[PDB]
Amino acid sequence: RIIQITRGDSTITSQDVANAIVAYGVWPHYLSSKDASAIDKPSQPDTSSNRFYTLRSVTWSSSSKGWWWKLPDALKDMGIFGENMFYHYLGRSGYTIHVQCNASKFHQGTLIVALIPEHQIASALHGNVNVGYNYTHPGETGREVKAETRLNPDLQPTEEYWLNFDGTLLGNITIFPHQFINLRSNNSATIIAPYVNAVPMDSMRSHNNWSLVIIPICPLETSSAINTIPITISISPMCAEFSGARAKRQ
Amino acid sequence: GLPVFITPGSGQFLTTDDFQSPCALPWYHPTKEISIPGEVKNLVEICQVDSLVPINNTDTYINSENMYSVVLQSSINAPDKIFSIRTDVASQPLATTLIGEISSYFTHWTGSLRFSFMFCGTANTTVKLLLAYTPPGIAEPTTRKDAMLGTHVIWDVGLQSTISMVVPWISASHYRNTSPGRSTSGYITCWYQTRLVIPPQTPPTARLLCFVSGCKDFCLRMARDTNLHLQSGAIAQ
Amino acid sequence: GLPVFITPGSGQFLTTDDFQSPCALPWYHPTKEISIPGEVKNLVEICQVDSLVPINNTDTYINSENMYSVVLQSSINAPDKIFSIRTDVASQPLATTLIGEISSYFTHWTGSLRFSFMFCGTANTTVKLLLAYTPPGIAEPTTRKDAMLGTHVIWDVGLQSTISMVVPWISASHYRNTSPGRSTSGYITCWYQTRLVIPPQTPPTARLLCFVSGCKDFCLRMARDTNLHLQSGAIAQ
Amino acid sequence: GLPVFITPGSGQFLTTDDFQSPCALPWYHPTKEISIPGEVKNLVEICQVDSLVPINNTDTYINSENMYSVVLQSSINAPDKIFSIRTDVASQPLATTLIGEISSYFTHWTGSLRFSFMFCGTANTTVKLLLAYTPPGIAEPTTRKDAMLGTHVIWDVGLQSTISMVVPWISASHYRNTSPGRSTSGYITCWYQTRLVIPPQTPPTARLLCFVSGCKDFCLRMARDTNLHLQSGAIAQ
Amino acid sequence: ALDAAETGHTSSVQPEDVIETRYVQTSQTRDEMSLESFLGRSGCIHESKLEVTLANYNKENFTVWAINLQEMAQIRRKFELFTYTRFDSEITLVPCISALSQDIGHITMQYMYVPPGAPVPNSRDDYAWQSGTNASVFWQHGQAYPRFSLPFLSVASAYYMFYDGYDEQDQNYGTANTNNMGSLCSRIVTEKHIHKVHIMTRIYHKAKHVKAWCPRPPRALEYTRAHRTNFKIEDRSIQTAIVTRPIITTA
Repeated sequence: RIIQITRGDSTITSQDVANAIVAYGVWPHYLSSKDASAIDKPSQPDTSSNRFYTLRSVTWSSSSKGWWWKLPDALKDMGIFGENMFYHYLGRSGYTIHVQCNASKFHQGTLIVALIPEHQIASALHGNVNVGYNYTHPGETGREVKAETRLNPDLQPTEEYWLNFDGTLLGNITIFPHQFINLRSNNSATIIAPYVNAVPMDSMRSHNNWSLVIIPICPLETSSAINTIPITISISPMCAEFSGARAKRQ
Repeated sequence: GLPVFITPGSGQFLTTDDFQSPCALPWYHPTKEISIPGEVKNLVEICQVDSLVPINNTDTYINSENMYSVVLQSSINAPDKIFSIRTDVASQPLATTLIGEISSYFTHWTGSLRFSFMFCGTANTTVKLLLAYTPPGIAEPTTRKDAMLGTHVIWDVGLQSTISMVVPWISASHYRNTSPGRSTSGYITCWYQTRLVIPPQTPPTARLLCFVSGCKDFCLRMARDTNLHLQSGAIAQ
Repeated sequence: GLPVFITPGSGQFLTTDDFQSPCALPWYHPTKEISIPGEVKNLVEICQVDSLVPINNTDTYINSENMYSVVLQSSINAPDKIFSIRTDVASQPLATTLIGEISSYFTHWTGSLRFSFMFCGTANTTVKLLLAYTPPGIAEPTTRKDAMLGTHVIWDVGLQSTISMVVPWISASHYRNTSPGRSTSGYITCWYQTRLVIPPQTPPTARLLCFVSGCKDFCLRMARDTNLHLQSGAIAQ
Repeated sequence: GLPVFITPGSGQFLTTDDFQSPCALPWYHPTKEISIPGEVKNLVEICQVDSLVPINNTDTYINSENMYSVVLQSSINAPDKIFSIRTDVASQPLATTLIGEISSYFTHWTGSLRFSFMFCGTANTTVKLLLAYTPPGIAEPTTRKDAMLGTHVIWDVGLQSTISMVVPWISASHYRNTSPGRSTSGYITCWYQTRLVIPPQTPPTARLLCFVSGCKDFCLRMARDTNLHLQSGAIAQ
Repeated sequence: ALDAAETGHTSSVQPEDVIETRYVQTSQTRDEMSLESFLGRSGCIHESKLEVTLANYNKENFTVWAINLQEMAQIRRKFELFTYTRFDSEITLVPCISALSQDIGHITMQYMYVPPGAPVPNSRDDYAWQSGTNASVFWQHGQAYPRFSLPFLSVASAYYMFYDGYDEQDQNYGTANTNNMGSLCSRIVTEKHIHKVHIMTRIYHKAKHVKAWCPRPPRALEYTRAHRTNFKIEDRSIQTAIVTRPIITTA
């Protein structure tokens, strides 16, 4: 159960992992002349951006409740990817994602990781409300789930993780392409996806065409004084493309 | 005009009819189907997906992940029962699984079900466990040996993560009704085949997660507007 | 007669239906089609016609030719903005162009637009000018260099009269809605790439006229009774 | 649409109609026909079954088996009548036979009837008996010799259990009406051809049971909702 | 029989592995389970209730409804099962007249599909009832149920069942961005008359020639807010379809 990974300039491994299911079996690819909408020959940064980038350390505990991100927004700051995104009205990209989560032989607990589509998050508050841009687009900073006092609550998404933050049951979440970090089974987990939309390419900053969720399905523990472990995620964009070049987006 | 004469069943609308109809919007043309990933043709591919049972459906766990999970006690020298469930696809809790909901959208079901189980405890830890099924017409078992007379599997918790096993289709009729009223399909039942053994100063605890899906054998009939969900009043906007 | 039975959608009139119908006037015969010039098959040939924008849509020009025209100031050493417009086909003023009206008669549009520009000033006079387009999601530019980052053309005002150029189709969706509500397609924007230079004692002034048409790329869907025009009450006779 | 025009007999429902009709439940599929034993295609196979007449339809026997049976008196030196019946298929008691009921569900009948008779008395006992039929237009016979002028059989009560014989079809018309009002089909009549002889100290008694069925000749027309049975009020549940 | 569910792949697939089976002609068709079945049964969509106002008959007696599949739960849950779906639509109208008066007389009723940027009728006498190209259709007392086939509409390949962002200046998060189909409309066509009446149209649709895109988990709880996935209702709690039991060792 060993893998190595190589994209654009950068490489990844686990020597205790079971291979990704490729999302729907479709290995990532560029747009087709048969399906395209945009007229130009689009921007292929290739190796300089279909390469890995990784998020700030989250860390977790038995008390922890969940984390997620929305893409491409979660990668808006990833140099070439980030600006090439911000300077175009449109683009498209798939992703290779690996989540890094080693423990000792002496830990238990499990996370589910789900790649998830439009994942249209429900409000925290009841009634005539909807989610505000700052929170739907948390950037690489992401959304960890917490017990208390998130301001502007009327525009906040719900914290209700076991309702998938949208009023659907968890545990059926395995309907999406998914994996488990299980500390016995593996030390890491991986998933890869092509581009997807109802449209052949999309307004990157305006719509998170993919999203990624990680949930503490089983509580972290060990008897060791190292009561907590970080998690980090690395992503490479795939076949990344951009079209309608103009100024940098604000 | 041609001499014609009109049969009953004319002039009704049936929400489940089948016919040609004239266009509201002639000369229009739809957008092309780009090759979006995630094709689908039937509900059975959804049935093939393993989904978690909220096995542990009680107050102390319901509003949380923990109703998908059970906790095991390495402290116990006993053969005894860990848990049990029905097997009727639209019974609680199974109905809440996606196969459950799809079955709840239906009136008839057939074919054997896949069940799967991960030893979510500490990697250093060992056990072997009994997962068993009860052919009905009989009470849910009260000794491990009772379940050993049923069809069952003993889990060699090797390096590999998961045991997976099947309730065989043993309905008298080729189908069964998806929801029982005053009726039964049989039981899942779970037991300590050995005691669970952690090595010293490991957490005095373990977790188990449980999965189900339709086997290649599985099928449904009589699609019906599902039991599982209710609308009260108007849906606001 | 043949046993027949009647589907819903019978007995209505739909103003957009499609069918055969019986004749009011059987045995009649129409006049022959003489070869009148000025054939037509589709609206797109009208789209291909360059028509003037009433670019200069203000009080001081509206009731006159002058809203089709802009005035340039050879006195100014500056890089700065001469004018700007939206690009959404049924936005003001563009809607008032014949492509505008045809788009206003429609709900969906696609494909790139042709734009054209004549240096209407004194033949002895020279300049080069920046015509530029802004891909949206962003404010309309406020420096010439901003527009230089957009897709643009610099006009060599040679002997030839006109510069002509295209807003590329850069809609996310293959179509866009013809009229935006709370939505945008991007901007046209125009700037002094050089200063305008007349030779001495020429009029201290110049004129520019601006044209648009559908490119070979252009198309529409969802013909709808146009925004552009209103009837109040009865049309008298 | 095609010019069509509508004949009378349109827009009715006839409980005995014949047509195609649209599906309430499209895309459904029925369960397969397993090879269940006891196939059937027509009512005539039921007609071919011998069923007992409740021959002995009186108060003293009706609420019992005994109305299917007659008792014979070995004490009597006489030629005389043992019993007689009509032959009209829906007359009492014959109507109560299953061929009777099937005929009672019908208005026309044709073809000859099979009749059969077992000497149910003590195995040691002997007799020969006259079973006879009366072609109608005439009274039911009052001497044995009268019946001997009718078509008849004399029963050699050999080792074999049963005599079986036929009322020939002698209707003027190819059919007859299934129930007579003021009408007749003829009589069955039965007589001591010899005296019955038991050997000494045998029971001073014997029994006879009587059967009927449709011959290969038999058929019916004008299926009608049967005379034989009544519903009063609502059928409770 | 052993696997790693953590792979994401479905578990040890085969039933013959752990039962010493007899051969059986397992021969039950999945065709009712097809999408052209499950989506392809009609259901109600919306409720066009109106009162015939007298005092300005000419003004008030029309309605308009924003087209969505998001406010009748059963149909909603068919489509709230995917990222995207595409279909042609049987549309069926069940017009009903309810009398507040001793009779109804003859009555005739208009409907119009109002695609966005058609001029919306403001009045039961609005020139917008003229419809040179808008799909407008008529019903009257004693007429059979109207129906039409509406082809797949979207500017995109498929309808968004969900969306993860905004119209470009950042409000209306989700389907309220993407799903601008415009509106259906209805209006009494008979002129002013003495009968106080309510007209109610139940409107139905079946998706056929269907296609669907990446399944997603079913709705667990009551709906709330059409376009929005909101579910935490006011002065209420999250009583899902899951039901509790006293102990997990008791079935």
